[PDB]
Amino acid sequence: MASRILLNNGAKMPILGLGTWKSPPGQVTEAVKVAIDVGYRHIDCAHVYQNENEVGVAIQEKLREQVVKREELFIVSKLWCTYHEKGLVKGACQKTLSDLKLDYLDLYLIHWPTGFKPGKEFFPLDESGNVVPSDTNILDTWAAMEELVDEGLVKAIGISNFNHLQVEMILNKPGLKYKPAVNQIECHPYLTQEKLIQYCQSKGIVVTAYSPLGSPDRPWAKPEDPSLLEDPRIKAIAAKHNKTTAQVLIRFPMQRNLVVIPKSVTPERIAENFKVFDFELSSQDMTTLLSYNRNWRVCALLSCTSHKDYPFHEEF
Ligand SMILES: NC(=O)c1ccc[n+]([C@@H]2O[C@H](COP(=O)([O-])OP(=O)(O)OC[C@H]3O[C@@H](n4cnc5c(N)ncnc54)[C@H](OP(=O)(O)O)[C@@H]3O)[C@@H](O)[C@H]2O)c1
Repeated sequence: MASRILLNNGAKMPILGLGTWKSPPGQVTEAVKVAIDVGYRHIDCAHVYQNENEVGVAIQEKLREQVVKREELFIVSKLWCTYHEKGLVKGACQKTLSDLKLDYLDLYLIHWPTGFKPGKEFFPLDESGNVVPSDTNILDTWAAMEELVDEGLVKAIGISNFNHLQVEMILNKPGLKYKPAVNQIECHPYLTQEKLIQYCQSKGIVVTAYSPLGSPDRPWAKPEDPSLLEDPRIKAIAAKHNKTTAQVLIRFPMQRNLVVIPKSVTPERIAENFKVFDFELSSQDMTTLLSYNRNWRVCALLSCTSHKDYPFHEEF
């Protein structure tokens, strides 16, 4: 298992990164410091997470300490839905750069294909409770992303939560200048994503798997829902390999040529989650894990199903 995957912009991306959604602002600085100390070189961020300043404090301190050099880090962030207008994209990127206290991002993603009305609210609502869309299309937002590469603000651009028709729409864009480097999508044994992964990989787009542990801290979790970390079938594979269930869940996407971004703010788990370069799942283990697919999503953007660009009505 090599530590980095080559992107279609010519740069290498670490296959294991630290997620930061829901990492409390008073804990995430130490989490990122610990992560860098124990080997992580890739941090997955987003403006909508509201903690980029605190992530940035950690990055800056570890650079100052010379634990790592900037060239060795791979920092990812994402353009929120209220910034899809072409004229808002640069400033959104620059706010993230300023908060993360970086001069460039390694990768900047369109967070979702759905654009929303700009303004202070991340989910602007009409009086009837619906999320108000923007009229800016997926292709115009991509052209604005391309400009960021040409201005030196970002080394790579990509997409997130795009279905294959939406990926295809970008690939088929008239005058396309840069292909997406990455599509970051939810992926785990209950949402195995075979069709969309194969499509993206066939086009040279690297896939990053989010919520690889099934996001047991997601805000909308119910009692009722399936639980990867507690699934006896997965626990048995882990026991066979003398690893934790989380370590199996992280190794699984790695062996599919995916990047994976487990989140933790717990120092012991941050270290555990990195210790996934010391064992191999068999092909039979891999097929067995794939067999658990349920089409179950942590992140279904349920408030936005009427949006024209909602991604999850299409089969993939
Ligand atoms: N592009 C998108 O739209 C999108 C959407 C969702 C997620 N993401 C990205 O993907 C990252 C990961 O997904 P996620 O945050 O939804 O969930 P996740 O990584 O699947 O699960 C995180 C949860 O698992 C716990 N955990 C971590 N390591 C563990 C271990 N070894 N043993 C037991 N429990 C463990 C964490 O607890 P503690 O933190 O308390 O240790 C936290 O409650 C996000 O943080 C974000 O960076 C992106």
